[PDB]
Formats: sequence, C-alpha cells, structure tokens
Amino acid sequence: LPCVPFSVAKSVKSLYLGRMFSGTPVIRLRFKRLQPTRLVAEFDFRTFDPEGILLFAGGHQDSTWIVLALRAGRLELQLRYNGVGRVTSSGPVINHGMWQTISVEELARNLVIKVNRDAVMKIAVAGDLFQPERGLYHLNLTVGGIPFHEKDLVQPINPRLDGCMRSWNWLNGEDTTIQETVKVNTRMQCFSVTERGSFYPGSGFAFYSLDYMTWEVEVVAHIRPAADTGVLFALWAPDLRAVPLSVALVDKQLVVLAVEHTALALMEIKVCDGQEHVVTVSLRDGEATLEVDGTRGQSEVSAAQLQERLAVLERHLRSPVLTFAGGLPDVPVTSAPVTAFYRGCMTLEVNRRLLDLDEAAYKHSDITAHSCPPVEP
Amino acid sequence: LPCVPFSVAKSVKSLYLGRMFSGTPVIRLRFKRLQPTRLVAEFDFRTFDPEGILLFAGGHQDSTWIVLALRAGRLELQLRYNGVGRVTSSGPVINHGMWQTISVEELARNLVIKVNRDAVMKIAVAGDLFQPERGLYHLNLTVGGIPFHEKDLVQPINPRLDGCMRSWNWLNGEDTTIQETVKVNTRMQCFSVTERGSFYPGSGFAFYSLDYMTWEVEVVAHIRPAADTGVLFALWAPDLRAVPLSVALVDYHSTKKLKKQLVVLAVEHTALALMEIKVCDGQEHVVTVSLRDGEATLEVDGTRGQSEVSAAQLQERLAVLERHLRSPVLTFAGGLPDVPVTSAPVTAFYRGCMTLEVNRRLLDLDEAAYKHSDITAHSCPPVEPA
Amino acid sequence: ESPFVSNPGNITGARGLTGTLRCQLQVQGEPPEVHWLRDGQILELADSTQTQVPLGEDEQGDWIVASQLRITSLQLSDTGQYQCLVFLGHQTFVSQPGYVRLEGLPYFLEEPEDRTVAANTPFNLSCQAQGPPEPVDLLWLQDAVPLATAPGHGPQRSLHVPGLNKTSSFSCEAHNAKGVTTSRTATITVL
Amino acid sequence: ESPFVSNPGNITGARGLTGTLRCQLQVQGEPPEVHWLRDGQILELADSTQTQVPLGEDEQGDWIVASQLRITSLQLSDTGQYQCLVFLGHQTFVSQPGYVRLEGLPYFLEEPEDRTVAANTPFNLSCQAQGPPEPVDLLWLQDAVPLATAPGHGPQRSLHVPGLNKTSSFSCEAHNAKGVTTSRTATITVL
Ligand SMILES: *[C@@H]1O[C@H](CO)[C@@H](O[C@@H]2O[C@H](CO)[C@@H](O)[C@H](O)[C@H]2NC(C)=O)[C@H](O)[C@H]1NC(C)=O
Ligand SMILES: *[C@@H]1O[C@H](CO)[C@@H](O[C@@H]2O[C@H](CO)[C@@H](O)[C@H](O)[C@H]2NC(C)=O)[C@H](O)[C@H]1NC(C)=O
Ligand SMILES: [Ca+2]
Ligand SMILES: [Ca+2]
Ligand SMILES: [Cl-]
Ligand code: NI
Ligand code: NI
Repeated sequence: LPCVPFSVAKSVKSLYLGRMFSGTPVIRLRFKRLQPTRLVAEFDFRTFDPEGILLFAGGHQDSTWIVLALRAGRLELQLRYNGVGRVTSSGPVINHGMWQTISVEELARNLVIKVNRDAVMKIAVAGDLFQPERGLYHLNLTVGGIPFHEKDLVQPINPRLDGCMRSWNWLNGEDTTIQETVKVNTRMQCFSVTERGSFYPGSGFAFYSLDYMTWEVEVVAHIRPAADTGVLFALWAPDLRAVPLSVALVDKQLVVLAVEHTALALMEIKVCDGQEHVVTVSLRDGEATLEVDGTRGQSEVSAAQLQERLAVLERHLRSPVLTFAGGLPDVPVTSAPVTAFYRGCMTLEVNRRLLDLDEAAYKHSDITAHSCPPVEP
Repeated sequence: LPCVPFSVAKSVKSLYLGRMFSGTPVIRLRFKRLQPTRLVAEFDFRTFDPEGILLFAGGHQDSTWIVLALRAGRLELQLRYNGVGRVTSSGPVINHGMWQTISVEELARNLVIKVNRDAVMKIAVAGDLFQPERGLYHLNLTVGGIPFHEKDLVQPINPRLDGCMRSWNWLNGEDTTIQETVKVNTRMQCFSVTERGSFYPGSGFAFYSLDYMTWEVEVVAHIRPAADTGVLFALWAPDLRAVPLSVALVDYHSTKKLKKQLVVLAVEHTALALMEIKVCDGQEHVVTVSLRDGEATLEVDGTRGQSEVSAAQLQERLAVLERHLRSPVLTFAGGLPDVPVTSAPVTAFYRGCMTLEVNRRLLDLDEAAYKHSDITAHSCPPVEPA
Repeated sequence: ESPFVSNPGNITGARGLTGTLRCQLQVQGEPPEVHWLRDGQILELADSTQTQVPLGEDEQGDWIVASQLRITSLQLSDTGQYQCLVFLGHQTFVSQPGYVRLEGLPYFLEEPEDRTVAANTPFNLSCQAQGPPEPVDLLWLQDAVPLATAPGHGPQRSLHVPGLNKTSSFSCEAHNAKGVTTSRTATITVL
Repeated sequence: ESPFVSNPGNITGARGLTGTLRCQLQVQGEPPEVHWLRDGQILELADSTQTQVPLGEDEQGDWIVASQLRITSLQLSDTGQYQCLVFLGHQTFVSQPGYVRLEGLPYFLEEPEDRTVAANTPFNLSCQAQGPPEPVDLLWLQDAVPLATAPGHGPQRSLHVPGLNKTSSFSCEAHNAKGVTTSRTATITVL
C-alpha cells in the first residue's frame, strides 16, 4: 500500500493519444460525402511529449494526404500531393503542458494551421484532400497515429505521442460516440492534471538495448517515488538469468547500487516526503560511485571484492544486455537485492543521453512516457 | 421564524421577466448593422403564466414590428407592417412550467416561430423588420415587455409575464453582458425550481377594485403557508380605515407538535367562525368562505364549524358588512396596510404559496391594482426538505 | 443475438430539416464496413461517417464501430425504414429499423387572389392547404379580423362575398396539429 | 463623474479576423446613446449593439448600458485607437482607449511564376512577402530541396538560376515571428 498517494484521477471528457505503444491510431474516422467537401478539424490539446503524431487525413499511402505532428516540441505538417512529399515546421512551442486550441483546415488553394485561433502555418496546395470514388467524395482521418508505416512518411517520425485531446470537432459533425466510449474506458482518458516526467504505476517495466562501449555506465535518475522499494534501473542477461547491475530502493528507506546479489554501495533517502531526489551512479573498471542529492554513499566492499565484481560486470557487457527501467523480469530472488516494480515518477539519463520511453524496445502500456500525475496533498 | 421553510435557490444563468410590475422591459437591445439583416432570436423559456409579452422587435410604435406573447397559455404573434395590424395565435401549450426552446426568424418572405426546433407558425409578410436609416440598418429589441403603451398594440394584452428565460441568443451576438449583470443582481434571477401557485414572501400585499353588489362574498383560498400567522384575504374601506371582512391564520395551542393554527372568518374586530388547521405540514389546504345576507360559513378542507355568534349577533354584523359593501371597497390579498389591531384580529402579512378565487372568478396578480414587487404572480418555490 | 449495440433512432419533422441516424456495434478484429439500407435496400449515394475505436492494444483486439447517416435537406423521397448492414465473414447482420417520417405545418395549394370588382357585387375567393398531418382546418379573415371563432368553423375552401362597397382585404389561416401557416393578404379593389 | 464602468479592450490579429470591443457604464435616468470613436472621429457606419438594463422598477432609476462594436472582417483601415463617447447634459465623457492592430503570417506580394525556357539559359524568379511582424525571412526550394541552411540566411527576394537541363519546380517560404506561409509551386519547363 503506497506511502505517497499520487492523485490518479482521470478526466472523462478527454482523449489519451498515448494509449497504444503499437502506434495504432486511437480513433479512425471514415468520411463519405455527396458534395465536394473541405477538411476542417478543431480540437484542444495538451502535452509534454516533444515528438508524435496528432492526426492523419487523406487516402492511400502514396496518393494524397496530410499529417499533423510534433517534432522538437513544434508543429510539423507533412503533405503528399500526387506522389510529391513536403514537410513544413513552424509556429510556437506546443509541448508546454497547457491546453491550447489547434485546427487544420483547407482554405482556398491553401492549408491553414492555427494555434489558439491564430494562424501559424499557411501552406500552398494544388488539389483537395477529399477524393472521388463511385460518385461520392471520401476522406479518412486517424488520431494519435497513421494507418500506414512510419517508414513511408515524407519524413520518418516516432508517432507515439503522450498527449491529451478534448473539445474535438471533426468536420462539424455531431457524433457523441467517441465521447461515450471514452466514458466507459478509463484507459482512454488522460490525467486531469499532468506534470513533467514519466509515470510508473508499478504494474510493469520498459526495456532498451544500449551499448556501454573500454566501458562505462553513467545513470542519472530524477525520481519522485510513490513507494519505498522498487527497481529504478537494471541490466539483465537473457541467457544466464543474471542481473549484472541494479539500482533500487528498499526499507527503513535507502538507495542501493548492486552487482548480482552483492551491494556495492548504500545511501539513505527519506523517499516518502514527495520531493524530487536525484539518484546518480557511475561505473568503469577500478571505479564505482553512488551519489544521492550530491552526497556520496560509502561502499560495502574492500576493493579486492570491488575489482572482482566490476570484472564480472565487464564480462557481462561483452555479451548482450537489456537495460530495464522500472522493474525486472521474474528472476531468482537470490540474483539481485531488490526485484519489485518501481512505483512513482522517474526520468532516466543513461550515459549522458536521456531515455525516451517511446523509443523503447518494449513498454508496459500503463507507463506514461512524458507526463506524471501530481502528488495528492 | 417560519414553521415551514421554502427554497430560496435562484439560477445565476437565467433571466426573470416578471421583475417589474410596471411592465417595462427587463432588457432593451438596439442593433445597428451595415448589411441588411434578418431577425433571429432563440432562447429557452419556462412559465405557468398564461398571458404576457415574451419580446418586441422592430421600430417606432406605429411603423413596423412584431411582438411575441402568451395568451391563454399559447403563443401569440402580433405584427404591424405599414399600419396593417395582424395577429396570429397557435402552437402547443407553453405555460406548463417546463423548459422549452422558442425561436423567431425572418426566414424568406415569412416569420417563422418554432418551439423545440419544430415550426408552430409561418406568417406571410412582405417587408423587413430592420429599417434603413443613415446608410445603416436599424432594429430595436426588448425582452419581457414593449417600449410603447400596451393600448397601442394590435390587441391589448397584459404584458406582465412571470416567466423565466435562459440560453438566449439575440442575432447571434456574443455579448455576455446581460449574463454578467444578472450574476450581480439576484432580483433578475428566477427560482431554480418552480411550482404552480403565487408566492407571498410576506414583505408586501396586493389589492384589487372588486364589486360585490343583493350581494355575495365568496372566497376560496388554496394555501400552503410558511408562517403560522397572516391575512389570506380582506376588505378595506379606505375612508373609515375599517376592515369589513377578513380571513386569517393565527395559533397558540399547547401540545408538543404545536398544532397550533386557527383560521378566522371575521367582520371588523369580532370573529364569526374559528376552525383549527394544520398549515405547517407542507400540505396544500382549502380555506373557503361564503357570505350573503343571512348566511356566513367557513370551511377548511371541506369541514364546517358553527359560528362564534348567536344569530342576533350574526345579523348585526352582516348588516354592517352590507353597509360597507354599498360603497366602493378594496380587496386585499396577503396582508393589510398599517392599521389598529383593534379593527381586525390579524393584520400581519401572509407568508407562503397561495391561490385565490373570489366570487367564482380566479384572481390574477398581474391584473391587480397594486402588487408588491417580491410577490411572484404565477410560480411558487418548492418546500425545502432537510 | 447480433453485433449491434445500439439501433438507429428516428427523425420526424418538416421539409428541409437536417438530421442524423446512427447505429453502433462491437466486433472482434479489424472492423467491417457498415452500410445503410432504405427500406431493405443499399443506399449507394449517402452522406455517412463511420467511427472506429479499438479497445485493445492492437487492431486485432475488439473495436467499437459506429456509422452516422446524414440527411441534409429532408425532402419527401428520404422517407421510410432505415437500418444498418454489416457483412461478418460469411454471415449477414442487420440492425433494428429506424423510421424517418415527414410532417409539418400546412402548405397552401391555393391562396386568395387580389381582385377588382364594382361591388356591391358577388364574388368568391379560394383557399386550399394540405398536410401532413391531416386534416387542415381553414379560417378566413376580413381586414385582419377572423369572421369565425376557431379554425374549422365556418367558411373553408370557398368564401362567397355577397359584395362589399369599399376596398377590403382577406387572409386565410391554415391550421393542423403542428400549427398554423397564414396566406397572402388579398386586396379587393372596389369602384 | 466619469460614468464608464469598463473601457474597451483590444483586438490584435490578422486580416479577415472578426472581433469586438465593448464598453459599459451606469447612469441615473434614461440611458444616453453611446458613440464609438476611431482616432477621434465618431464612426458613422459601424456594426454596433447597445444593451440597456434597468436596475429598479423605475426607468428613472439606474441603468447599465453596454455597447459592442463588431468588426466583421479585420483590415488595415480599421487599425487605430478606439474609445466610447456619451453625452450627459451639455457635458461629454470619453472612455479610455482600446487598440486594434493587424499582425499575422506573411502576405505574398509576389510569388514565383511558371516559366518556360531552353536548357542552360539563365533566368530569375521573384518572391516578396511582408509582415507585420518584421523581419520576414525567405527560403527558396528547388524540387522540394531547401536551397539554404535556414530561413533568411540564404538567397532572398530575387533568385538567380544559372540554367537548367531537366524541368524543375520552385517554391519559396516566408517566415516571420508568427509563423510561415509558403508560395505556390512554380514549374519551370525546359526544352
Ligand atoms: C480508408 O480506410 C479504410 C480502412 O479503414 C480503407 O479500406 C480498405 O481499403 C482497401 C483498398 O480499397 C481495401 O482493399 C480494404 O479491404 C478496405 N478495408 C475495409 C475494412 O474497408 C479505405 O480504402 C480507405 N479509403 C481512403 C480514401 O483512405
Ligand atoms: C429605438 O428605440 C430608441 C429608444 O431606445 C428610440 O429613440 C427614441 O426615438 C424617439 C423618436 O421615435 C426620439 O425622439 C427619442 O429622442 C428617442 N428616445 C430615447 C430615450 O433615446 C429610437 O427612435 C428607436 N429606433 C428605431 C429604429 O426604432
Ligand atoms: Ca513521443
Ligand atoms: Ca401574466
Ligand atoms: Cl432542464
Ligand atoms: Ni369546434
Ligand atoms: Ni540564421
């Protein structure tokens, strides 16, 4: 039972774009109109994810379409029009964690994109998004991803977007259907309030594959825990079942840097106050240093053991290793000091490079890549 | 402090139409437009009042305009189009106490009135309500009353409308001003919930110029009181200060559930009948009085008592009534003016919901000679359930 | 039982009204196309919006599909029984029927025409109106005063004037269950 | 005493935008008419709406009086300083001013034109856009391949082509503070 409650209260009239790690669109609309019809789409939107896909509108993969997206926190519009692709980015920073209105519309021979009812992109285009087939005009529209492969975008992008949508208007339709089905599916609603970071509810983990090559292992963890024990970071060898390295919490409340079952350092924290703690680690043959909020923890090894624990770690790093965040697979409990899943808010830099949970090989669905809920007072 | 409490809950997002007994509009809008413009006016409406003015739109008194109104609980549209008066009345019942959308538009060569997005009147007209003046197009609009005298309508009507309005949209403007000033002026807001009756909050009364001349005085009061004391109905001789007839509530009794109330039929200072009643149980009750020379009977929920006078006393009171009634007399409802407590048992203001039939005719507070402002004419708030 | 989770409602109202019908359903794995049927026959040229929402992590998981038909101007030809159709592999499911009826105020087929006459001399004015709904009761007016007491009484389709001695006007009201439509105002010029 | 309770706000935006300005006030007795001033001149032809709410049952009691000016399609001749004006007796009152100005994405004065030329022939294309906001940075594209590292810090305004051999295409992006607008794509046919 958590020591710090996080205020996990969702918002019923909202739509979470980040639900599906697959990148499958969260919504797919199929339009069929009798008159020639012009694309208009308005919605309110809020995120910290700097990269992802808001919407797609058009037809076949290599026919004629648009994609509204985020890259480096700014809007980007990709068009293919008759097999000629073009990408355009401009406008203000979007991923600032505040609701704004966004809107795409076809206006004259142009595409107009606005933030807060004020235009940031006006793109010149020859021809229309709607298209004739069997005496009707057709358009497809998808949210939170595209209906084809990121490969074949004008410019590739990691479509996974931890963002929140609300007050949507797709083609001035009145179809309270998305709204209804969001009401009865809380996995489709986003936090009522978001804060920077990535949230782990303790139900699973994420993993990567990273080179650590001579070798080093620098890890910085900006943690705000909801539970006194849990694996923040860990390496793992699929074949030998071993945990060459681990960094966890335990209780009555301290951090631990370990190789295998043996702990190489310890350092206490009052984790259940709800403050951001900065857990930092460094490893390289001869050396092994665990800091916390600037203060160093003293080692549980002579030096004759340390060299012959770092020797094991470097033997493991010549083999392949999965870097894990927020947990571990089932392992012999004699293989590491702590193995339970981390609960709380965490941000990891490995080797002076920030981890993007969207860029993982695997991520449990309930982990939110770029938002944490607030702590409840 | 009252034995039965009624809800004081208002609706910040609502406009009360019956705010002013004068009949003056609760809002007056004035439009100037560059392009020629068709009138469009939507709003939600709720009332029990079977008669009054929803809105006026157009120009000068005699020139060209429309008035949308209620009469016999149904919509009525009046038009003047160059000196040609005309009136149409139709559609379903409106004054059913339930919210509904009403709309008016200048669509085509017609006026179209809708209730709940479904047309109830198409009136053929040739002409525009917006009038050109100085390179611009003008139109005046006023809610809950007209800008000119009610006699100069196509059909006289009593504009006073105890009705509530919300979600209005005048010509698709985005002017949150009415809304704002309503927030700050609770007098302009309606009861969140309404029920049939007329609420006397007990700060004032109302009165009429009724004739009782042979002679009858018949009164049926349907009441649901808040306080245990107050005047339901009474007659006033303005000259003599006297109170020829009164029907009131009083109490003092002596058990736990303090009964305790009586109704008192009374000529001037002496009672004629007294009947116990349970007004403070939130239920409706029927006090009913029937006089005529020789007879004087007071019923409470279909139950007579027998009098407080010998019969010799009864005649030597009914002859005093007979006398008062030969002269002009004012018929009071819900209280009396300041008078000696020697002239009539109860002089207090009545607190609560009440309806009054007098001589088989149903009193309409909008028709009153005077009607204190806080007395709502055709709606009561509900009872507070603790 | 079938894959439909809600069935098309109805829409009944006057010519020119825009309304919608919608059915929604739940299927397993990539959803089927939902077609509409007027009176048990495929609608080939109709404004529709299908809305698909997956419920699992994947496109192989369950889906909530929902089609909405749009009628923009409700003309009479749009009348009848509507229902949804989905082909699920080698099997054919259909929704419960929704109905679109058309009803509204009366509609004039004849209105009183201006006339000029010597008078005091006989003449006749006409006034015909139809629904639906039926019947439609007529009410005459002379100089914008009704002549009779309620729609239905007295003169109806034909109004005979023994003859006036002074220019006058004549309107016609047409009432049915929905409400009233009022005719042009004929002016009868006299010499 | 100055009767104004709230003075005009502002409308800063782009062409075609529609916005309002409102000022309200409170007065004893019948409310006066309120006039709108641009740059000291009363606007004799503007969309306006005056709202009047009486506060007592009396019309000689107080009144709240709003006015909103509507600007249906924003354009430069509207740019300026707005304020309300009322007469009370032979004394006049002016509200504090509000401000309307135009601001948005670049507008194209001249876009690259279609042309036809022989191979290896020198020719020139043009691209002119203005704000506000200034500056406006330009960036040329040939067959969708940006001709420079970033907007502005490249070839601007006039582009000199030494000559082509295949048919090519040319666009030109105008970037300013508010964002970007992109020219029509010009095709240059070669023979
Ligand atoms: C819109 O997307 C739908 C799928 O949601 C496309 O439907 C498929 O299209 C291909 C090519 O015509 C067919 O072979 C498939 O069998 C279709 N599947 C279904 C379920 O209908 C549709 O073609 C797309 N249309 C446009 C204009 O983008
Ligand atoms: C709209 O109503 C206003 C009042 O709010 C009218 O103004 C009055 O008009 C009379 C003439 O009919 C003038 O002599 C008065 O000076 C005005 N009185 C006030 C208090 O302003 C105005 O004429 C109406 N305009 C239209 C087109 O109906
Ligand atoms: Ca992302
Ligand atoms: Ca009334
Ligand atoms: Cl309601
Ligand atoms: Ni009859
Ligand atoms: Ni630069």
